[PDB]
Amino acid sequence: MIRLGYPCENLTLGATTNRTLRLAHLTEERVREKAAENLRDLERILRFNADHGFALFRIGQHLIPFASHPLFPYDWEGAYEEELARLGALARAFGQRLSMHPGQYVNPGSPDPEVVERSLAELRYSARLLSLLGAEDGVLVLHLGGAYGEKGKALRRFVENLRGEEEVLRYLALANDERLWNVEEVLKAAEALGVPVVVDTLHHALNPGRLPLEEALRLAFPTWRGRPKVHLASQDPKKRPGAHAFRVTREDWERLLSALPGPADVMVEAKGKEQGL
Ligand SMILES: [Mn+2]
Repeated sequence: MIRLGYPCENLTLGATTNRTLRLAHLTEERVREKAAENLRDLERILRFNADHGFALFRIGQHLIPFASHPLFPYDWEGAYEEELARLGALARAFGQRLSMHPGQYVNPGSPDPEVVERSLAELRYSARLLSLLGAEDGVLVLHLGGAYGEKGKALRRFVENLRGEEEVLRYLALANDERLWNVEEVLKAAEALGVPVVVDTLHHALNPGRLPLEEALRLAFPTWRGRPKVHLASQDPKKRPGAHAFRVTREDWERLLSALPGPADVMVEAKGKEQGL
């Protein structure tokens, strides 16, 4: 019924795919060694996953640090395509489903054309990565971002700025957030782009609209060609709304298992990573 994943890094291993460096500082030799370390860790994680009933993994945005920066000092595709092909072969052989989640500052709906172009650059880098790994069912998950002023107009820019981007749209899926965009609203944008919807259970609890969870899932699921993807997290009882708990509580698991209208791939977003169950 369920396949599990966790994002970016692994705690028992001390493996992470998300090492970066300060911009100061972005020179070929510095980035090469950070990428190398990241890529080595991607393998340790895939291999670990194969032996631990994990089928899903989110690669960190920083896999190749600053890979979409206008001053990235070399051809990272040329540099890493062979090793990325190799890591992708392992993933497939291991039945692993890879995904990526661009940062808070990735917003193609921004009024600022300079923030749009840099956002599309991060997205294009991310999608190319998935292609270099040969991840057919790879997903690229995106929140709809700030309603700068107000939404609707922000939504329209978002759709226009993404509709040309073929390679990104091959992987793109959209997620609901705790603030501006509920599932209903996201379904509308996704349908406009012809991409699927990732329901984020904690965000949905925080910002439900008028759909109950079971209702949000039952609408979101048909949007997937393959098997639908879900985000599961629990509210940290001491921290601000939306902040992720170290471990998904048993109640939150059951609320999700009850609401499922079919099989799903669940990405567990807990601070505890592979221990977050
Ligand atoms: Mn969240």
